[PDB]
Amino acid sequence: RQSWLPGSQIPAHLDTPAAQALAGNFGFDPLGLGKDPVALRWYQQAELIHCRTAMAGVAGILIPGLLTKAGALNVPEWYDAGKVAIENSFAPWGSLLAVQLFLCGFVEAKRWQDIRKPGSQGEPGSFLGFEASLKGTSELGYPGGPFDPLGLSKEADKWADWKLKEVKNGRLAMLAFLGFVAQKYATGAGPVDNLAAHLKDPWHVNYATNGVSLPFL
Amino acid sequence: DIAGLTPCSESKAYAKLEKKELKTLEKRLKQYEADSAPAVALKATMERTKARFANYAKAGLLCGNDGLPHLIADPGLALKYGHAGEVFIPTFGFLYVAGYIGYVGRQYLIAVKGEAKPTDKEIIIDVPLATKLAWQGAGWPLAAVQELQRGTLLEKEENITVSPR
Amino acid sequence: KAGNWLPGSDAPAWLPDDLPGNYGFDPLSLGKEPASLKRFTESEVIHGRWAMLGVAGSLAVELLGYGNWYDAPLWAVNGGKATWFGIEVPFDLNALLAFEFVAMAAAEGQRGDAGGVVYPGGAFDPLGFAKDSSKSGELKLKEIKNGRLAMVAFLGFVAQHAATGKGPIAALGEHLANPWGANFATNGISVPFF
Amino acid sequence: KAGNWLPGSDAPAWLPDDLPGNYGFDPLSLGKEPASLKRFTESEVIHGRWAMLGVAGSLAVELLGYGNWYDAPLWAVNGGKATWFGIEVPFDLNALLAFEFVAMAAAEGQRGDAGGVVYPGGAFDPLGFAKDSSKSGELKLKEIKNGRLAMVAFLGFVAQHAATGKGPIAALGEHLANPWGANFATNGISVPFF
Amino acid sequence: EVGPKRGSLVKILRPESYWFNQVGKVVSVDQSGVRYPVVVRFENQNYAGVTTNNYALDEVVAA
Amino acid sequence: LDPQIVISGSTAAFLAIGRFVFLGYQRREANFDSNSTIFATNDPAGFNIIDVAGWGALGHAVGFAVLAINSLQG
Amino acid sequence: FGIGHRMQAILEAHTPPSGSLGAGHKGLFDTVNNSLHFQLGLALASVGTITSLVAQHMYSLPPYAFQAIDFTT
Ligand code: CLA
Ligand code: CLA
Ligand code: CLA
Ligand code: CLA
Ligand SMILES: CC1=C[C@H](O)CC(C)(C)[C@H]1/C=C/C(C)=C/C=C/C(C)=C/C=C/C=C(C)/C=C/C=C(C)/C=C/C1=C(C)C[C@H](O)CC1(C)C
Ligand SMILES: CC1=C[C@H](O)CC(C)(C)[C@H]1/C=C/C(C)=C/C=C/C(C)=C/C=C/C=C(C)/C=C/C=C(C)/C=C/C1=C(C)C[C@H](O)CC1(C)C
Ligand SMILES: CC1=C[C@H](O)CC(C)(C)[C@H]1/C=C/C(C)=C/C=C/C(C)=C/C=C/C=C(C)/C=C/C=C(C)/C=C/C1=C(C)C[C@H](O)CC1(C)C
Ligand SMILES: CC1=C(/C=C/C(C)=C/C=C/C(C)=C\C=C\C=C(C)\C=C\C=C(C)\C=C\C2=C(C)C[C@H](O)CC2(C)C)C(C)(C)CCC1
Ligand SMILES: CC1=C(/C=C/C(C)=C/C=C/C(C)=C/C=C/C=C(C)/C=C/C=C(C)/C=C/C2=C(C)CCCC2(C)C)C(C)(C)CCC1
Ligand SMILES: CCCCCCCCCCCCO[C@@H]1O[C@H](CO)[C@@H](O[C@H]2O[C@H](CO)[C@@H](O)[C@H](O)[C@H]2O)[C@H](O)[C@H]1O
Repeated sequence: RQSWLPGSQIPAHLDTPAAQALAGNFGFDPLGLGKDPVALRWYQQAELIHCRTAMAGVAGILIPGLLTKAGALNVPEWYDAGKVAIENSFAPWGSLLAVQLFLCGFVEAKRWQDIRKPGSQGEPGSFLGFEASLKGTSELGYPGGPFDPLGLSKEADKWADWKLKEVKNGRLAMLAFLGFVAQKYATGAGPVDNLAAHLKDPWHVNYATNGVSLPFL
Repeated sequence: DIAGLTPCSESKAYAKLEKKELKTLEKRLKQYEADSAPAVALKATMERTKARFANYAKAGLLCGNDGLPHLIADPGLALKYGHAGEVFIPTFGFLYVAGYIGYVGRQYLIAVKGEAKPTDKEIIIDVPLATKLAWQGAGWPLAAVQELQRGTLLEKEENITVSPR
Repeated sequence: KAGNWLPGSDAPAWLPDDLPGNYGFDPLSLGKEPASLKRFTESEVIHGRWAMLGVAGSLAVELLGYGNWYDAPLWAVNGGKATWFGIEVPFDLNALLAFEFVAMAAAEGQRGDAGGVVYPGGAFDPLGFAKDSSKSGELKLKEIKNGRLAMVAFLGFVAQHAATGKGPIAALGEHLANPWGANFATNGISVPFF
Repeated sequence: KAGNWLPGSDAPAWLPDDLPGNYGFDPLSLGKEPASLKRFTESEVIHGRWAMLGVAGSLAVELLGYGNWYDAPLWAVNGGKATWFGIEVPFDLNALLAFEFVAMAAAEGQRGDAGGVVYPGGAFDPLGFAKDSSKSGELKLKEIKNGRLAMVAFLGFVAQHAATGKGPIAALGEHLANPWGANFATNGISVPFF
Repeated sequence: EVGPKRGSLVKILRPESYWFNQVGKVVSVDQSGVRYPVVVRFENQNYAGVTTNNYALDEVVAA
Repeated sequence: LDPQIVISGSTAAFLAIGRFVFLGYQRREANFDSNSTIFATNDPAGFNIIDVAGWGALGHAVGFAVLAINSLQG
Repeated sequence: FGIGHRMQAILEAHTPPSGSLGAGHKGLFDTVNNSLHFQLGLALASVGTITSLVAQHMYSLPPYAFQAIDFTT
């Protein structure tokens, strides 16, 4: 049993067979927010969505940023790409955000109804015949059909491993984006610039010398 | 700007009040030496006054005809003219700390209510349980919303005593 | 039922299956009481018919070229005469209120005295398109759906006019000329932070 | 079955063997339910027929010297008159949308009222090329295969136009002149790094 | 054998009682024809400092 | 604006809608509203003197309001 | 004269259908007409509010000539 703190008392709500089936269960819940099974299920869905969104965003920030350091690309910084993209664009940010909110609200409402009732999106005669593929699998937050075209989820032997690689990576991405914000408010440069500046001199270029993270020193 | 007020960085009464405060402090300082404790204390007070006036003007506060800062409590005006730091953010900050305290106290009462002598725990505070609940109360809004959604936050009407009407 | 307003959600038990346009849409449970639901049905049908006529007229005036729906009563406020299809009407605002008040009072009084009749038939259906109640169920669904669509359309007419100042046809042409640059998110009225 | 899309793979059990163009290609399991498979089958045949008509029209209009498929409706964007085979047409864009809408609505309504019929026959086959059901299965396979090829061709038309700017006939001549120097890898948008 | 079991918890239904809608432990039930045979003991005292009271058979419900 | 024509028309219109349109609704509401004098009349619909006075009062108020608004010249 | 209303009918016919107000105003006509303290309380509440209204409107919109100049008044 892997634990987030060797020797600490793992909470009872995270030791049940239902909670142990979740990917990345390390018994980490000091505030006890997952004591309620319904709340735990809802938070599991929230964590999965956060993991996938953070992975996509951090990838979209790191890969183009790393390619910009070399001569492969010329993508601006993540904190300035919005203005540059909206300058030579066909629509203002408000109209684009409205269209985005409508398109995202439709799929988010369908996902919400599936969370409230699993497999309820497969109601016949409701989505032009595509409702048959809108039914998720036996595990909430892991649907098939149009999603997962390669069919890598059909093999159970690697399934338990695959989920472990999705949550963990996602958690790392969730921290990465957080760092991307903090560094932006502490150095004023991009993440690749901060990485290069730290690699040039780690004993003097870190958060202990930025003058913000340690105001008492 | 809002309500016919002017920014404190441009108000003449604001600068006049700053000059008046510095003038009375300097007048009091003129009677002491140059390297004594009252002189250093008065100089520190003067520097604090200058820093306070510069910080209030830098914050973008609105001053009235009296030269004193005025707060904006309307969320629309505060969010539209950059005044959310006056009454909005402190509102949510107080709500978080107040709900924190209330949730921790409620959890302690519910925890000690199932013991042999709850009144004894009410007069003699169980420090380990109180400390554990105080640390676990950081997620009070999420826990409170979950308790409200499950129906365990309130008590049924049949279990609460009432007067004979 | 006509369908499901929320795919996968259970339909309310107070909504009968034979009711036309029954999509199970009642989140606030307004039609829970059987007496209230009975009045709501005729109220919705009457509203749909009035909105259908109103939207058709508002679109017809602008399509033919006699201004929009908002500028139509502008003749009675500052020295003008009513013109129907380009023909001068010899009636002032004082005579219009009396005629309309008496006519609408008589018609609506008879309708109210009938006792909440939704589908009268007979004289109101000279062509006899709903003589048999078997096929009338499908035709009533079309009427209620077009009525709801027309109600939404009239609300949109009022909102778009109050936000921009142009007629429905003029707003449609402007949107066709610039879709991304001319919508509710770009008028500076609907969303204040955009 | 018509074949195997992936050699060595087993055909899905939900795809009938007598279905025309059944290569066992369904990795997403979209046609798992029988009700969805019927609608998707009719939709695929209709899409193939429309794509065949569209690709034939685009190829003929660019081969006859009357512009490409993208510049066809440009006359109603800057002022002009549509010309078919070099003959002027006096119908403006407003009259075209109404007539096309009415005709298409009537034809599609009549087609959909039959309950999703894919092979009506009779009036649609005056020559009787599929009178016998023995040879019907072979010709249906040719129809679905030509339709799939036409759908792929139309997608290629749109993609190559959005990538280069020239028409399908002009792109074919350029590729025939310089195959290594003109392809999807040299347009500048398909491959970003190169 | 009439009345609630000894040691069980009951809810007081007397409106003028201090422990109305409150849970109390059953101490003893009189076997005669007295008006209030059930004896109920409560954890919280009333305004007079009393923790026990007598109730009728229909004034207490097993809750 | 002729005051006599406006007043006469408004009074006649209100009396007509009170005798041929809202008489049944008023009678149903007056009976369900549950010393007195029975004002029996020979009118076949039961439209008595009290109803005449009430509808005439409403018509006079409407007519004078219309005349007043028209007199304001706006 | 037959025409008019009966306050008991208006009170009894004013109950919400969902039962949010319970029986509504059924029996309220008798408890008001037969109780002088209810009528006195309603009258005093309305008169007190009107007296406050008089004070506010009289200082803000002086109705009598040369009243605003008389500060003591
Ligand atoms: C506690 C009571 C309270 C009171 C008395 C007010 C009073 C006011 N609010 Mg407000 N507001 C409140 C709570 C309150 N608010 C809360 C809890 C929120 C958070 C949801 C908001 C968020 C809010 C916004 C975003 C805005 C206001 C605005 C306003 C002002 C005019 C609008 C109005 O009267 O309608 C009541 C307010 C609402 C129903 C909120 C929606 C705003 C409505 C739709 C009006 C906005 C249209 C436009 C901006 C009006 C101004 C036109 C022009 C002068 C620019 C007004 C003085 C508007 C303003 O003047 O901006 C500076 C403004 O846009 N409020
Ligand atoms: C567990 C602590 C606790 C909690 C959760 C509440 C909660 C509540 N009180 Mg209450 N109250 C408390 C303690 C508490 N009170 C104490 C100790 C007193 C005696 C001074 C009162 C006296 C009181 C009155 C007179 C009223 C309320 C009212 C209310 C309600 C309105 C919100 C409010 O803050 O009013 C204001 C509450 C206060 C001003 C007192 C708060 C005292 C502190 C901040 C609480 C800390 C308790 C404890 C020391 C901390 C736990 C320690 C533990 C971990 C060991 C609300 C549900 C109102 C009501 O009736 O509801 C509509 C009301 O009229 N309270
Ligand atoms: C019959 C429905 C209908 C239709 C076809 C239109 C069409 C149009 N509206 Mg409009 N509108 C509607 C309802 C409708 N509206 C309603 C109910 C309201 C009140 C909230 C408004 C308020 C409104 C404003 C303030 C403005 C427009 C404007 C416009 C034009 C630009 C698009 C836009 O930004 O609108 C946005 C419309 C909405 C955000 C609400 C639409 C209501 C629903 C979603 C549509 C009805 C169902 C629809 C037919 C199918 C929906 C399925 C889909 C969600 C998948 C456009 C031609 C703008 C204009 O004048 O052009 C420059 C403009 O400023 N509308
Ligand atoms: C929209 C057109 C369309 C439709 C409705 C169908 C429908 C069908 N096909 Mg078919 N197919 C098509 C196009 C289409 N096909 C094309 C263009 C090709 C050539 C590449 C093929 C080649 C093909 C083969 C080899 C086979 C089928 C088979 C089938 C049947 C199996 C059920 C199924 O797989 O789910 C139904 C399919 C759909 C509902 C289509 C979903 C549409 C998705 C979203 C398209 C995604 C592509 C993407 C958007 C591309 C655009 C790029 C973007 C950036 C713009 C089914 C009835 C199998 C069969 O048994 O034949 C009878 C089979 O053997 N198809
Ligand atoms: C568990 C627990 C429990 C216990 O009991 C207690 C405690 C301790 C409290 C805990 C913990 C918690 C935590 C840590 C949390 C965190 C989270 C996060 C961070 C998220 C993020 C998350 C994040 C996310 C999603 C993100 C995303 C991102 C994105 C999209 C991006 C985008 C973009 C791009 C691309 C580019 C451009 O240019 C810009 C932009 C537009 C910007
Ligand atoms: C169902 C439900 C239930 C749940 O539970 C809750 C909720 C959600 C609340 C809900 C919903 C609701 C809604 C949506 C509503 C809406 C309505 C409408 C819109 C109406 C209109 C309605 C509308 C209408 C009638 C309209 C009509 C119109 C008209 C007549 C017009 C007229 C006219 C014309 C011709 C033109 C000229 O020039 C002028 C005039 C003279 C002016
Ligand atoms: C099967 C499946 C299932 C599994 O499971 C999964 C997956 C993979 C998803 C799948 C696949 C899918 C796909 C491939 C799809 C595609 C489709 C298409 C391409 C269509 C088109 C389609 C196409 C089409 C119709 C087209 C059409 C066309 C047209 C009409 C044209 C017209 C025209 C012309 C003449 C020319 C002129 O100048 C102009 C116009 C007037 C414009
Ligand atoms: C979870 C919690 C507690 C429970 C608290 C409970 C049960 C609260 C219940 C509240 C209920 C039933 C209704 C509340 C209604 C609130 C209303 C109507 C207030 C609306 C706010 C308005 C109108 C505007 C506020 C403002 C905004 C947002 C920003 C600025 O403040 C300025 C201003 C005034 C405009 C327990 C158990 C004591 C434990 C501990 C914390
Ligand atoms: C028998 C008969 C008949 C009938 C006749 C007649 C002719 C009747 C009538 C009647 C009438 C002819 C009535 C009238 C009336 C009136 C009234 C009843 C009134 C009043 C009043 C008022 C109330 C007013 C008030 C005021 C003032 C004083 C001032 C200003 C303001 C106001 C206006 C408010 C007929 C032929 C049909 C048929 C046969 C039989
Ligand atoms: C924007 C301007 C245009 C909008 C104008 C709005 C005017 C509205 C006037 C309402 C007039 C009330 O009119 C009156 O309504 C009642 C109550 O429904 C009807 O009453 C009818 O229905 C009710 C119940 O639904 C029955 O109890 C009654 O026996 C029957 O007559 C009357 O027959 C009608 O005379």
